[PDB]
Amino acid sequence: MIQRTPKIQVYSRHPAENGKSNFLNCYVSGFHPSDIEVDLLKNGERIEKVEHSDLSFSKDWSFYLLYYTEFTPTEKDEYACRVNHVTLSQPKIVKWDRDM
Amino acid sequence: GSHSMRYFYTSVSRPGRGEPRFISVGYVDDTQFVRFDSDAASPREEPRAPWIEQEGPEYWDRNTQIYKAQAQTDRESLRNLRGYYNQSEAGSHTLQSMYGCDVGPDGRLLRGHDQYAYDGKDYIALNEDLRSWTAADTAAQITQRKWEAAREAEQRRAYLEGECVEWLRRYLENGKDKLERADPPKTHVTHHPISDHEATLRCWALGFYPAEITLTWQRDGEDQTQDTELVETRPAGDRTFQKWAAVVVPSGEEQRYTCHVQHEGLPKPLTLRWE
Amino acid sequence: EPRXPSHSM
Ligand code: NA
Repeated sequence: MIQRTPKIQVYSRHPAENGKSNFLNCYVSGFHPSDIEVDLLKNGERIEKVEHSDLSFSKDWSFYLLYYTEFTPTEKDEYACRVNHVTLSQPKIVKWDRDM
Repeated sequence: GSHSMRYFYTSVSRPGRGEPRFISVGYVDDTQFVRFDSDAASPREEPRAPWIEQEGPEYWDRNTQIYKAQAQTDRESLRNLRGYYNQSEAGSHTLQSMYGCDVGPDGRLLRGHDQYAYDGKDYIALNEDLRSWTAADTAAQITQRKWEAAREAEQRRAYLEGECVEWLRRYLENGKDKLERADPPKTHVTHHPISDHEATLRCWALGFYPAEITLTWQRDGEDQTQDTELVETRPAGDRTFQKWAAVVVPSGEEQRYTCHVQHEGLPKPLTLRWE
Repeated sequence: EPRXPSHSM
């Protein structure tokens, strides 16, 4: 059966400025099948109430989802996205870099 | 301008845990405007763009009934396709559907689409003539003979040439500037020293719609194709898109580099630099 | 608006 590994990008909706309300995004795309686990982490701990977009797919039938939460970036706070999928032997963690 | 409407269905079996989950989304161009989820508390078609909210109760009712019926039809299709492929009745499988219409500026049909994938592989597709099918294999030929006898292509053609075109024209009238007028990118260049001898220049495009864009770095007006890191276009979460392109350059040579931005929303292609 | 349901495959 087709299995495609997710691509992951983690980024903010707006350029980050410490103390200013923003959204933290984790975009997972290019995957198959659609069963996937995505968590947003703040200092290593799972963020609650994380929302996601409606399941959609590309012309090649591969799925994509946006996971997001409202957040206020600081100097010290570390953010990441953790993805589990049948194609990954272990969870994939991608750290938020405000310059990417 | 030219426009498209698309509906995307995903059905996922879960034998032993109840009926397959059915999810639908609808798009005009790159804007999602409806959804349906069979696992919702009280499943109904729901708005996902402001300009669709004005459609009356008869609209939402008709569509909700369609999705509920299509979920049951997909459940039957998944049972049939595991039979065609002699697959275990215990395993989870995926049936995806993708259909709609491409129109020109006058709102006339340029092309119709109605096609399917089973476990992520093309299975059957309505041809561009809207009258004939292309089947991927002998399983898909069972479906093709069934659909030929049932005159399925004529049902698809009537929708693609009729309701698809007429409702896309309506959504464009009601969505106005949100759908007809491209939103240009907000652009900037950032600079990140790596060392005393190297630095990253990153060209940002933010807040643009639709998603189609081209970002290129040039050195003395020549494309730096083999040396540019380009991220895939990504959603901001507010219906607009983002992209960036980066090049690593020798310290003190930044002035030789320009970022070129092509987007439908721009009056003309932009040339940016570190400033 | 969506198309009315297909025959099953
Ligand atoms: Na895994």
